[PDB]
Amino acid sequence: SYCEEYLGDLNSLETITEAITKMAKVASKVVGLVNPNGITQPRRLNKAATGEFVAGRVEDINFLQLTKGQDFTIAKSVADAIEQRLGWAFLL
Amino acid sequence: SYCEEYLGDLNSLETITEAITKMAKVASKVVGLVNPNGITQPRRLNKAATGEFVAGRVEDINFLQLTKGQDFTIAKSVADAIEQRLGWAFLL
Amino acid sequence: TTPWQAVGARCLNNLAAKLMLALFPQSPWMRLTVSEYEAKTLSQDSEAAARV
Repeated sequence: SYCEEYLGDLNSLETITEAITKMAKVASKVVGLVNPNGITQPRRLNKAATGEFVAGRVEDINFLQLTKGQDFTIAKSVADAIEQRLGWAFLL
Repeated sequence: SYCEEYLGDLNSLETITEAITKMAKVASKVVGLVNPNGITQPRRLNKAATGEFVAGRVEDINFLQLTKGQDFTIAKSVADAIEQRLGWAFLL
Repeated sequence: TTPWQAVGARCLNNLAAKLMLALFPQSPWMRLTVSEYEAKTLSQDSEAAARV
């Protein structure tokens, strides 16, 4: 067949794309983090109303986040290069 | 049928748009935080009129906010790519 | 099950379309020719090859 000669490229593209996709469903989950050596209590922030004054500080609350550095651009650019290479052989 | 080849893409997109919308519905609630080791009192701010002098400091009042960092652009960028990939196949 | 990428389908469909567009056109793709110099050694007029 004619597709025999281009199997490794398709396999590599699939391998990279799976990880790129699955690293986006982990960054869509919300989890707060309250400092235990402080003075604010999570029971007051949950029973309030749409506009109210409660007691606490803003330094004791922060949110978990994914801090992967320059490990997104590299994979993305390699994937685009592979796709552009495959595009020239099938007359796209 | 012909729509059965692309079920995975739709199921992937519908799991990210929901989270993006829920975040926006959560980030529109007002909660004010008053530091309890200070000198200002919410009872004077609440019963005042427009254009009136009261007593306090502006260093004891702050608001609660969602502080997720680069966890919004990644999801937006991936969801943007899936849409174009699904639109290349139905002749839009 | 749906593969993680959608680059193969486009390429395969495009190539399958173009190959058939080139191979089988609407106009005929045959000629059914007759040898030359054999009309010449047999004909007696200047309007024989055209009629054949």
